[PDB]
Amino acid sequence: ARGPKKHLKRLAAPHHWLLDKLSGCYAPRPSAGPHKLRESLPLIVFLRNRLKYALNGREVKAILMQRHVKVDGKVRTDTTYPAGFMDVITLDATNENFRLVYDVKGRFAVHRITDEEASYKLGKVKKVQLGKKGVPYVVTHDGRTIRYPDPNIKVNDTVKIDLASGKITDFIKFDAGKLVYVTGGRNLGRIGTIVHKERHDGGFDLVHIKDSLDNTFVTRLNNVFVIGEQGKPYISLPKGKGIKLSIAEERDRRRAQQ
Amino acid sequence: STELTVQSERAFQKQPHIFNNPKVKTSKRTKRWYKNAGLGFKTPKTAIEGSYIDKKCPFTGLVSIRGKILTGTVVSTKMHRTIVIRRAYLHYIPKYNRYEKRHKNVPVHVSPAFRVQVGDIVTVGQCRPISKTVRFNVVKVSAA
Amino acid sequence: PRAPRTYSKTYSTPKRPYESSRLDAELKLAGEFGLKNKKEIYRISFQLSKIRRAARDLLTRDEKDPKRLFEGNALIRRLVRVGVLSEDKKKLDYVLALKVEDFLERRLQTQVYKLGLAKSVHH
Amino acid sequence: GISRDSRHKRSATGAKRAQFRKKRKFELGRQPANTKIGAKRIHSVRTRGGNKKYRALRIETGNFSWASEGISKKTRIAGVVYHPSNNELVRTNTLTKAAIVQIDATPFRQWFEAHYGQTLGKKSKNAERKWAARAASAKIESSVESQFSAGRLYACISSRPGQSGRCDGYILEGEELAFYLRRLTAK
RNA sequence: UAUCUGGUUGAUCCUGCCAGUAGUCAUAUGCUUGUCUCAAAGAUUAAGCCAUGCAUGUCUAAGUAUAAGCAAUUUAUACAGUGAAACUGCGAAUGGCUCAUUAAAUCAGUUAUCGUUUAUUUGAUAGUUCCUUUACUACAUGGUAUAACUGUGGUAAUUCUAGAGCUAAUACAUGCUUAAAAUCUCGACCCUUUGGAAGAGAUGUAUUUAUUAGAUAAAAAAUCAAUGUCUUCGGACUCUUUGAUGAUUCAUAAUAACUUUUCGAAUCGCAUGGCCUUGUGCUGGCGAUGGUUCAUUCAAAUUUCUGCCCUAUCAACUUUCGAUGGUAGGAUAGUGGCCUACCAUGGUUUCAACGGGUAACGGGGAAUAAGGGUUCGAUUCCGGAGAGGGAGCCUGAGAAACGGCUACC
RNA sequence: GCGGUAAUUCCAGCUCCAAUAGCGUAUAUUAAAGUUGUUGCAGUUAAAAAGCUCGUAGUUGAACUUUGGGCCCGGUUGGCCGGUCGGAUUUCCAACGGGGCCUUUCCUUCUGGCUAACCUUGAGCUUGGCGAACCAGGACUUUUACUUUGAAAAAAUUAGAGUGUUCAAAGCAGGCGUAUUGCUCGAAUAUAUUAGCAUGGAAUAAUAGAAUAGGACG
RNA sequence: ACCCACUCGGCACCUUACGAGAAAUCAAAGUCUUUGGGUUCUGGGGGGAGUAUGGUCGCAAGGCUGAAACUUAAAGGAAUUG
RNA sequence: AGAAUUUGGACAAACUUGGUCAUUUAGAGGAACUAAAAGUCGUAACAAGGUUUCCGUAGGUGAACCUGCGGAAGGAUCAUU
RNA sequence: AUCCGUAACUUCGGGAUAAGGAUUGGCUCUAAGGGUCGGGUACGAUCAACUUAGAACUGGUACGGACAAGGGGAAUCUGACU
Ligand SMILES: [Mg+2]
Ligand SMILES: [Mg+2]
Ligand SMILES: [Mg+2]
Ligand SMILES: [Mg+2]
Ligand SMILES: [Mg+2]
Ligand SMILES: [Mg+2]
Ligand SMILES: [Mg+2]
Ligand SMILES: [Mg+2]
Ligand SMILES: [Mg+2]
Ligand SMILES: [Mg+2]
Ligand SMILES: [Mg+2]
Ligand SMILES: [Mg+2]
Ligand SMILES: [Mg+2]
Ligand SMILES: [Mg+2]
Ligand SMILES: [Mg+2]
Ligand SMILES: [Mg+2]
Ligand SMILES: [Mg+2]
Ligand SMILES: [Mg+2]
Ligand SMILES: [Mg+2]
Ligand SMILES: [Mg+2]
Ligand SMILES: [Mg+2]
Ligand SMILES: [Mg+2]
Ligand SMILES: [Mg+2]
Ligand SMILES: [Mg+2]
Ligand SMILES: [Mg+2]
Ligand SMILES: [Mg+2]
Ligand SMILES: [Mg+2]
Ligand SMILES: [Mg+2]
Repeated sequence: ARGPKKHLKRLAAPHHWLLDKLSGCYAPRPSAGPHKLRESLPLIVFLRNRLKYALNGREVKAILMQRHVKVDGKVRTDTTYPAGFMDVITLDATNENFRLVYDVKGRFAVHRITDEEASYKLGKVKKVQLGKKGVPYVVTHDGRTIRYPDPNIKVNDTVKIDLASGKITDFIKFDAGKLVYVTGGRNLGRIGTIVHKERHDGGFDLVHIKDSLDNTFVTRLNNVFVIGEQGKPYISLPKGKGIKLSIAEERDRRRAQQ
Repeated sequence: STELTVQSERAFQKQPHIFNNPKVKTSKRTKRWYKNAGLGFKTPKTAIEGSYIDKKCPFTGLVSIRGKILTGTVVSTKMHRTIVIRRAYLHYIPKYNRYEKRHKNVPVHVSPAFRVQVGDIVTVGQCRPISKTVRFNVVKVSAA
Repeated sequence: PRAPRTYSKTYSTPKRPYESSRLDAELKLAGEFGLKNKKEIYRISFQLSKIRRAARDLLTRDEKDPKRLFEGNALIRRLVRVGVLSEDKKKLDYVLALKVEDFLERRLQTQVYKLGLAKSVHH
Repeated sequence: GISRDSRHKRSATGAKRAQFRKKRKFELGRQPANTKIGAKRIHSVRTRGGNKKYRALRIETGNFSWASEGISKKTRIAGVVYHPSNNELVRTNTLTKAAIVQIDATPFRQWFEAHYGQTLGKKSKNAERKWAARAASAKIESSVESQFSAGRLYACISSRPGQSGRCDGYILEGEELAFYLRRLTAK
C-alpha cells in the first residue's frame, strides 16, 4: 500500500529456497535486479542455507564486504542481490565456481564448474528491437542489453555471452531436435529435446518435449530455454540430467545405495 | 449501418495523419487507411471501400483487439454504433449436481462495416475501454 | 506474526460413554498391559483407525496403481518394522484386520516384561 | 479535489454505489487552462513521475504547417472563428485542439515568393534556376490564394496547449477547408 | 470410526417433536491442579476515551568540518586522525494495529495494457553546446547567499524564534573547452547551354506539431515525358534498402520548423605510474557519486471472464444537475461521461434488477463430516480499507500520509 | 419423574461407578437429523394436492443417418521354460486395451522445399518415385454442452513418503568414515471445486445445412 | 330391437395380495434403502393463528398475501381388549 | 525574485431549517391470548351425547350456541331386479 | 410568473396554488421553432414572425422594484355540494 513493499514474510517466500517456516518471521526480499523475485536464489540463501559457509546474515555481509564473491564477473557486495538461472558465482577463495541451475525437483542446485566454463553463460533472448540511431539490440532473461547482434538472432533463441565483455560468441536457434532446459512451472528442471511447437496465434505458444526415456510433456514457450542440440549441450549439466525419476524409482535407488 | 451522411457532425471527420495532397491528384477517392485486425478475421470490403470514419472501428480506427474473443446474439440495436448481446451460459451447482441457465448482457461497439439485426449471432473481441460499459468490438457477424 | 506451530490431538473419545462390554474390554486391556488411562487405548484405537482409513482408501483403488503400491508398501514396511504386523502378513488386508493388542504388545513396558528384567508390567 | 474515478456515478443498471475508498491521487483531475491569446504566460505543473506538464495561459504565437508544400512557420494567432464543441470558446477566443483560428500568413507569402518566385495575391541566375525547376508546383488552390489577399489563413490547432504549452497547427486545405467554410459563411 | 436410547397408551403400531448422547485451534464460568514440550491471548460489548514512557532515523576511504571538541599527526603551511553540530542526500508511503465501512463493491482464479507512470537495482547509451559562434570567454575552472558558529534578545509556555556579523557544497546558480568526413540549403562569380562554381549556414539529445519511408505470392513485352547512373551515349542495367507482432499510425529513420528551452560531469577518494623539446609540461589506472534515453526489476493504476448470505410485507429501477450511447474538446500518467458542449434515447429487470438487512472485510482456510453436506472464517499468509469523524493539500518516484500539514465538528 | 412419617431420586455417612490433572455447567454450532431430504422425506385418514380449466419466465421432450466384416503392426498382462542363484528373458498357445489399411468411405487442402518411407538396384548398401514424418506461409474454414489428458491453480494448512524431537505433538532435519584432512542421502508426492487455456474422443443431448434451388462440383 | 364372440374408449364393481402400507385399506395408495419416467403445488411438534400489522382486490360482507411475542410435552393417526 | 492582501472558479468540510426512512419508547381507555385458581352460570361436543356431527355463508341470542340456504360422511345407512 | 417538491385522508374524481423552497433587472449574444417559389419524361433563391431555452457582462444583491396581487397548517361541531 502507498508504495513498494520492502519486507517479505516467511510463508510468502518461494518454496524452492527451502526456508524453515520457523527460524524467523521474515525472509530475504531480493533487491531489484536482473531476475524476478519468485525466480531468485539470493546470495544470503545461497551462502548460508545451501553451502553452509555462514551461520548468520552478519557472516554473509562480512564475506560480501571483503569482495570474495562475484556474480557474472562483478562483485555484488549486496546481501539480497537476486542471482538466478545460469548466473555464475565465483569465489576466488576456495577457487570455486558455481552455476545456478535447477535440479529436477524444482530447486536450485549446487553445481560446481570449471573456470573455463565460468567464462561464459547462456541467455534467452526476449526481444530484438531497434534502439536510438538505428542500433539493434537484444534483451535476455538477465536484463542484459547487447547491441549489434547477428541479424539471424530471433526471439526464443539462446545466446552465448563471454561474461568479461558482454559480447556474443555464438547462438542457438529455436527448432525441433534442440535440447531445452525448462525454467518455470511443474516441469521445472527437466531436459528433453524439443519435437515440435504449437502456435496458437493469440496467446501462449506451447511446445512438446521428450526426455531421454521418451517421456513426453508439454510446456509454455516462456518456460523453455534451449541449451544445445541433442547429445552435446553448451553447458555442464547437474546430477540427474533432468529425467524426473518417479518416487518409486527414487526409493529404489536410495535403497540400492544405502 | 444505413451510411448515415458521413459528415453529419460539427467537426470534420477524418482519419488522423492520413493526408491527401491536393497538389498531386489521382484516383483512389481518398487515402483510406485500414488494417488486418488479426486472428483470422477478414477485413470487409465495406470497410476497405467505404467512406465512414469510425475512430473506434478495429479495421479503420485506432483500436486493437487483444484478449478475449466472445460470441453472442444481438438483443438491441437502438444505440448508435453500439449494441447489446446476450451471452447465455450454464452454471453448475455442486450440491444438486446439475445446472441452471444464466445470462449476461454485454454492450459492444459495432462498426458500420457490419449491418446487424436483432437475432444475429456475432463474435466480438476485447478492446480497450470504449465507454463506461463497452470493452468489446464486433469483428465478425455469423448470421443474416 | 510468525509461522504457527502445528498440533493435533492423538485420541478420540467413544460415542457411547457407558457400554459395559467396552468398559470390560478396556479394563481387561489396562490390567493386562499396565495402563493408568483409557486415553492410551483411545490413542491406539485412533492410530489404528487412521491406518485402516488409509488401507481402505488404497484398496478401493486398482492394484498396480502407483499410489497404492507406494503408500501401501510404505505402511506395511512401517508396521513390520515395529512388529505390529508379521512378515507372513504383507497383503494390506491383515493391516485392516490387525487388532489393538498387536500395537499394545509392542510397548516398551510389556516388551521389558517379556524380556525378563521386571517380572510384572507395573514393575 | 476533482476525482477522475468511476466509484461515484451510478452503475449501468442504475444502482448508486456506496462510498468506498476515500479519494486517491492516482485518479486526480485538475482545472482547465482555458488558453487565451496574447502575452505568453506558461505555468508548469508537476505531474506523476515528476514529468513536468506545461499549462499554457495567454499564448500568442504558434508553429503552423503547410503540408501541400511541406513546411512549417511561426506566426501570430489572430483569433478563433470556429470550435466544434462550444461556441463560447469562439466568443472568448479560447484556444484548444480542433479550434479553427486565423493566422498572419506573411511568412508563408515570403517563403512562397522566395521558393517559387511568382507572387501571392494580385534575381540571380541561381534563383531563376530554382524557380524554373520548381515550376508546375505553384498553382496551389483558389481558396488559399484568396485567403492570402487578406493575409489571414484558416488553420486548425492540432496541439493541446494546456498539456504541452504550444498552439501548433496545420493550415486548412481541400475538403476540410470547404467543410469549415460552409460552416462559417452560412447565415 | 455408515450404531441411537427415554417420554403421548390400560397395552400395540405409527406420525411427530421434546429430552438424552458424542465433538468443537468456540467462548465464558465453577471446582481442582504435581511434572516436560508447544502456545493463543481487550476480536465479540465501546473503529469508546486515554496520564506517562518508547516505537524512524541515518555515513563511508570516497558531498560539506577553522567545533573557539578530543587527539596525536610530526607525511605535510591549504586541508589531509577521530568527530558532536548543522547543510546536502536518502529514507520516514515499508513495517505493525484494527475490521468501522463495504454485498458485483472487496476478493478468488483467469486475462490485458497495441491504454499508461515507475525512485531504486541491473545492462547498454551523448566527440555535435565558444551563439555575427576572427578577442564575445575563467576552462589549470565562474558567482551569491545561508545554515551550523559568535554575540544581543523576546516571551509563562511548545521540537517558538527575531535582529546583527562570518563561512562551505554532489546546495543554489550560471557557464566553456574534443574529431573529421558526408548530405542539405542559400549562394557570390564564371556564364554557358552538358551549364559549373568559391564562400556562408544548418545537421546531437529532449519537447510540440505536420509530412514521408517503414515494402514485397509470380513471369515478360510496347513505346514514348526526361536521355538516369557509364558509354563501343546502340543503349549493357543489373546494383537497388527495408526489422518485429496474430494485429498497429509499432520500433526506428528522414524533412520542415517549434520550446518560456531539457540533458550532454565546474563533483569525490585511493594509487600514483609512463613520455619527453625538465615545464608544476603531455599522458595515465582502480573506484564512488551524479545524468539523458531505452530495456530490466521492484511495483502501481486501470482492466476481461465467471463466481458471494437473507429478504417480494422491496417489482419496477436509472435518467432534474449523467442515467445508456455518439462527435469534439478539456483533464489525466494514461483509457473511459472522468468532466464539459451539442445530439440521440437509450441502459438494468422474475435467469431477481432496484431497494432493505447482515449480530457481513473477502479469500487461503477451520470444526464436524460413510458418502453427499451444514456451520464458521475479527485472528500468524495474500488482497483491501482506515488512523476520533469528514474534507482538502504540500513534499516526493510513490501518500489524499495522519507517530505529515490545513480547516470544520 | 422423586418427596404427603418404612424416600434405591432430597440433606448427610458408608460403599460403589465413570473420566481423571483434569471434570462439570451455560450459550452457540456439527453429527445424530432420511426432523431440509440432489444423494434422500412426506402429502386418502397423522401437517400438507391450489375449486376447476387455460396459459407466460422455466423444466422436460418419440424413433431414424457408418453398422458389420477383414488384413496387418506393435504395446500391458499373463504362461511352460527358469536356459540366472526367492530375480528375468525371449520363440509360445489366450485375454486386455491402441494405431493403420481395404471393403462404394475425402478421414479439408493451395503454393514450395526434406522429396519421405523413394518404380528409385550399381555386381548383393547404389547415379534419378508421390509435400509434412521436418517447417513455412495461405483458401478456407456450423455452433455448443459433455468427457479424457496436460498446463494452471502462492506458501502455510490437509492427506502423505523418509527421518531420533529419548516416545509423541512437532520439526525438516540428518546419517556415515581411519572422526587426523572429510564423504553423503534429502527437504518428495497427491488433492486443490466452478470459470478461463490447450488437447484426444465424438456416443449421449441440442444446433445448422440443397426445396417459389440466388444449391455443389469444374 | 335382441343373442353369441371380439374390440376401442368410459362410469364403476367382485375376488386375491405377487406387491405396498402404521394400519384402516389400495389394480393403485403397486413397479420405492434392489431408493432417479416427466412436471406443478403444499407441509416440517401442538397452540397463539389464518390472529396482529402492511399491502392488494372488493359497494360492503369479506377475499388473497401473511408474522412475532408468549406458551407448551405431548397434541394427533390407525387399530386392540375392556 | 517575491510576502501580506485580493478577483473568479472547481473541490468542499461544518452549521441551520425542512422532508423522508428505520429502530426504540410513553399513553387514558379498548379489545384479545395465555396461565393460575376445588370461583359463578349453564351443559355445546365425545353414545343416535339425548335436536346426528361437520363445512361455507347469513342473521340472531347471557354464554356455550340456535336457526335458515346449499354441501359432506369424517354417519347412526356400503343393502329392495 | 418559471423550476422543484408536495402529506394525511378520499366517494379515486379530489385534497393541491397542499405544505414548503429557489429564481426573476439591464445589456451584449447564442440556439431552436416558419411561409412562397424553383427542378429530364440532396439543395438554392426569397419573405416575414414573437415564443422558448441558455451563456457571458453589469449593479451599493437590486430587479412580479410603482400598480397589481392567496397567509398557512393540525383538529372538532354542523349542513352533503352549487
Ligand atoms: Mg502497510
Ligand atoms: Mg531487501
Ligand atoms: Mg394421544
Ligand atoms: Mg402411562
Ligand atoms: Mg438434543
Ligand atoms: Mg543506471
Ligand atoms: Mg474522448
Ligand atoms: Mg463521449
Ligand atoms: Mg462490520
Ligand atoms: Mg466485529
Ligand atoms: Mg491509509
Ligand atoms: Mg480510539
Ligand atoms: Mg488523513
Ligand atoms: Mg499513533
Ligand atoms: Mg438421579
Ligand atoms: Mg446419596
Ligand atoms: Mg449422515
Ligand atoms: Mg417427515
Ligand atoms: Mg382431522
Ligand atoms: Mg390432514
Ligand atoms: Mg382436487
Ligand atoms: Mg428443449
Ligand atoms: Mg467450455
Ligand atoms: Mg369395457
Ligand atoms: Mg361414462
Ligand atoms: Mg421440524
Ligand atoms: Mg407447526
Ligand atoms: Mg356425532
